[PDB]
Amino acid sequence: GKLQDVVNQNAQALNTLVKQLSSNFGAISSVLNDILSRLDKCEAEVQID
Amino acid sequence: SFTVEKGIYQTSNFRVQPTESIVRFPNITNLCPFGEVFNATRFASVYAW
Amino acid sequence: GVLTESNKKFLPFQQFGRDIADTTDAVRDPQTLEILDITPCSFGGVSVITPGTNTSNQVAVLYQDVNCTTWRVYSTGSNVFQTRAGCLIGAEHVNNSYECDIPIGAGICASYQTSQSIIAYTMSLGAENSVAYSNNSIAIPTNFTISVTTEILPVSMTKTSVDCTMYICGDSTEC
Amino acid sequence: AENSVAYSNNSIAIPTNFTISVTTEILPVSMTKTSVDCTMYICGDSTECSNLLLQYGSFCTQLNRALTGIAVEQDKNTQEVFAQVKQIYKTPPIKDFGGFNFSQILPDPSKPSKRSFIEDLLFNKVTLADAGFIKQYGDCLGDIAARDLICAQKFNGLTVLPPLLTDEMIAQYTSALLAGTITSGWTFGAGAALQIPFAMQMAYRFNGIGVTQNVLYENQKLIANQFNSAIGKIQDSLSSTASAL
Amino acid sequence: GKGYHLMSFPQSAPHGVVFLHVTYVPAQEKNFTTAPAICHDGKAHFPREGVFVSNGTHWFVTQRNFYEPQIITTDNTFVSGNCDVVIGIVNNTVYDPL
Ligand SMILES: *[C@@H]1O[C@H](CO)[C@@H](O[C@@H]2O[C@H](CO)[C@@H](O)[C@H](O)[C@H]2NC(C)=O)[C@H](O)[C@H]1NC(C)=O
Ligand SMILES: *[C@@H]1O[C@H](CO)[C@@H](O[C@@H]2O[C@H](CO)[C@@H](O)[C@H](O)[C@H]2NC(C)=O)[C@H](O)[C@H]1NC(C)=O
Ligand SMILES: *[C@@H]1O[C@H](CO)[C@@H](O[C@@H]2O[C@H](CO)[C@@H](O)[C@H](O)[C@H]2NC(C)=O)[C@H](O)[C@H]1NC(C)=O
Ligand SMILES: *[C@@H]1O[C@H](CO)[C@@H](O[C@@H]2O[C@H](CO)[C@@H](O)[C@H](O)[C@H]2NC(C)=O)[C@H](O)[C@H]1NC(C)=O
Ligand SMILES: *[C@@H]1O[C@H](CO)[C@@H](O)[C@H](O)[C@H]1NC(C)=O
Ligand SMILES: *[C@@H]1O[C@H](CO)[C@@H](O)[C@H](O)[C@H]1NC(C)=O
Ligand SMILES: *[C@@H]1O[C@H](CO)[C@@H](O)[C@H](O)[C@H]1NC(C)=O
Ligand SMILES: *[C@@H]1O[C@H](CO)[C@@H](O)[C@H](O)[C@H]1NC(C)=O
Ligand SMILES: *[C@@H]1O[C@H](CO)[C@@H](O)[C@H](O)[C@H]1NC(C)=O
Ligand SMILES: *[C@@H]1O[C@H](CO)[C@@H](O)[C@H](O)[C@H]1NC(C)=O
Ligand SMILES: *[C@@H]1O[C@H](CO)[C@@H](O)[C@H](O)[C@H]1NC(C)=O
Ligand SMILES: *[C@@H]1O[C@H](CO)[C@@H](O)[C@H](O)[C@H]1NC(C)=O
Repeated sequence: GKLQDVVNQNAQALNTLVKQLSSNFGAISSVLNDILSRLDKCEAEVQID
Repeated sequence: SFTVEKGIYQTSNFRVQPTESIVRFPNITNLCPFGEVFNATRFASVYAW
Repeated sequence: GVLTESNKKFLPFQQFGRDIADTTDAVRDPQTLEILDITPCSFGGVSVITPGTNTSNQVAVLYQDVNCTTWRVYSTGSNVFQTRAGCLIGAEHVNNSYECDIPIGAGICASYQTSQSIIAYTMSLGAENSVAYSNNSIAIPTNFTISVTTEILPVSMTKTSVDCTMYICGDSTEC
Repeated sequence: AENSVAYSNNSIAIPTNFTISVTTEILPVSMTKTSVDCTMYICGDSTECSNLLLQYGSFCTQLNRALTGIAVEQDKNTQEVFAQVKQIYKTPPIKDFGGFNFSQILPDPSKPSKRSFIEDLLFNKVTLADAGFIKQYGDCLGDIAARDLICAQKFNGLTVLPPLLTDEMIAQYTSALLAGTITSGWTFGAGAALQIPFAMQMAYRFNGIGVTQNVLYENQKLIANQFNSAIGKIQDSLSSTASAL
Repeated sequence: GKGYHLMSFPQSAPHGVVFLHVTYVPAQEKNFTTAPAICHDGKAHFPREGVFVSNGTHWFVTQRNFYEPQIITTDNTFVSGNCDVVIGIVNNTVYDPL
């Protein structure tokens, strides 16, 4: 189990990194395409920031 | 996950829900001078406001 | 929150008091000129002791920092035992001492044993045996055994690389 | 201090006496196990804030996973340091170790805890922030006048979990280690404990450091007196200063 | 590994290593009565390596970690001083080759 812990920890860290892409972080949406499709270049920059 | 392995897990601290709501405002009943402020026969100049 | 009587003396020009976190502590009641202390009503940690959900659906709740000797507990039920780590509800205390299975804390462990149920007990440090020490007695071995023990050590971990432009801005030129 | 040392190709300095020196070394083993509640810290009691925080559940799971790993690590640290032997040896009722006195570093039966004298001094010389792990809601509600820091921490979701092994139990482990060491030497570590007289054990130890075992026997009383004096010196030192720990 | 270490074998595991520590664990302890030294002709004898034991009547010198008793002999022990200062010394004869 001491080595399976290492393997599982690395895999879980990468999976958590993938999961964390669903946060808005204050933006109107968590998806670049939605922001770029409903907002013009003007405030899409603010949200993408 | 729908499956929990054997062990001890910390959960959210003990929550107590509010049983009732109260509102405490100062004991005053006079209406504000809306008539004297908005229904004024004579407004002042902008330079001497 | 909970409002209680306060011994604080507000100056005539003050209406609120505040923590070092700038959250409101005390308030001068606007109707009757008294100071009321405000406190949160959520307080105290909670832990859930469970065997595997495939093993059983029962759970024992450890309410830290509550004395069970009404209560700030979700449900009392039966088997309410005051451990040193807190108030354990849903586990049957036993006078035996086994090896630790689920460490509750403060020297208390829990296990799932037989009608199956969750039991809580003080762990056993080990077998208690003395040695016949004397000023003129020595124990010498007359035989031996060759024991092969296994020791596992991690040496490395997965080498990872990350592309910013493709994680943050996946296929977006403006991004 | 500058100290030139005389050197020659046909001169050697040989010791003609010795001192038995008892030194103290202090090592941290664990730190406080701590748990954090995002909801109760970030979003005190507002439901709107918790609803907004719902999308950072992955971040909070990461935080609490790291803290749980730290807590398990602390428990493992204490267990590996102190649970070297799973045989709880107890000292014999008669204390005849060839003039060596172990009263200060052995359990005191006339105390609620089985800590030794030195252990009592050590536990008195460190002021724990918590000094317990039961802080009831009534107590924190009844000391609003006093700005207690533990209550302020706990009203923001920051709790300190109790260690798995209590101080009495770690004291039991240490007492077992002392009993095994003085009654059997190093054998109790390398399998079953083998009894040996303490004078003969110390003779083995002296033979280990490259001096013949006789010199202990021709100086057993002097060596015992030196050991007792050094133990007393340690006892006095720990009871005077505060920077030792 | 526990016990006195004899020798270790390495093995590879994914992201790690496994050591098979072969060690020597003493097995069957037996009680004996012992003394730090023995007075022979007013002079004390101490083992050069070993320890004095006795099965009740006779006194032998045996190695530390294995019961291999040997007759007390001048080549098994060494002499240093008279036999009064030593605490716990006993009386016995020290054989000599002849
Ligand atoms: C020392 O221990 C070993 C085993 O731990 C003993 O060897 C065994 O002796 C019995 C006697 O018939 C045999 O049946 C076993 O097959 C032996 N086991 C092995 C692995 O060989 C040995 O006899 C003991 N020696 C002494 C002096 O006690
Ligand atoms: C080695 O040093 C010790 C002191 O640490 C000597 O022991 C002292 O000897 C004098 C002789 O008068 C006594 O007054 C002291 O009471 C002794 N002190 C202790 C703690 O025993 C010892 O004599 C020295 N050894 C030799 C061979 O000189
Ligand atoms: C070992 O050192 C102690 C110093 O405290 C000697 O004195 C005893 O100390 C204990 C403390 O645990 C007391 O309970 C006793 O009343 C003390 N007895 C005396 C005569 O002072 C102690 O005597 C020393 N050990 C031996 C065998 O002498
Ligand atoms: C070893 O042999 C000597 C022989 O002299 C013993 O010395 C005598 O012991 C008795 C009893 O203590 C005394 O009454 C005599 O005065 C001693 N005579 C001499 C010359 O010393 C010695 O006691 C024996 N050792 C042991 C442990 O019994
Ligand atoms: C009216 O105001 C006064 C002082 O502000 C207060 O004492 C009194 O309680 C108030 N009346 C009622 C019915 O609360
Ligand atoms: C303000 O003036 C108009 C016209 O006289 C009147 O109808 C109205 O009631 C007045 N409102 C207030 C608040 O005085
Ligand atoms: C749970 O127990 C069942 C047997 O009752 C077994 O089939 C299953 O593999 C177990 N699952 C886990 C995660 O242990
Ligand atoms: C509160 O908990 C402590 C923990 O031992 C206990 O000693 C005490 O008795 C409890 N309070 C009361 C009134 O029993
Ligand atoms: C456990 O031991 C205590 C003290 O002897 C006793 O009061 C209690 O009845 C025992 N309980 C059980 C289930 O044995
Ligand atoms: C040695 O003596 C003690 C006390 O008589 C006894 O308990 C122990 O079993 C003896 N050792 C062996 C190997 O029999
Ligand atoms: C002790 O060992 C010797 C030689 O092996 C033997 O002659 C003697 O009978 C033994 N005595 C006892 C009490 O075992
Ligand atoms: C060893 O202990 C016994 C009883 O405690 C005693 O009679 C004997 O004199 C002691 N032997 C030595 C060398 O002190």
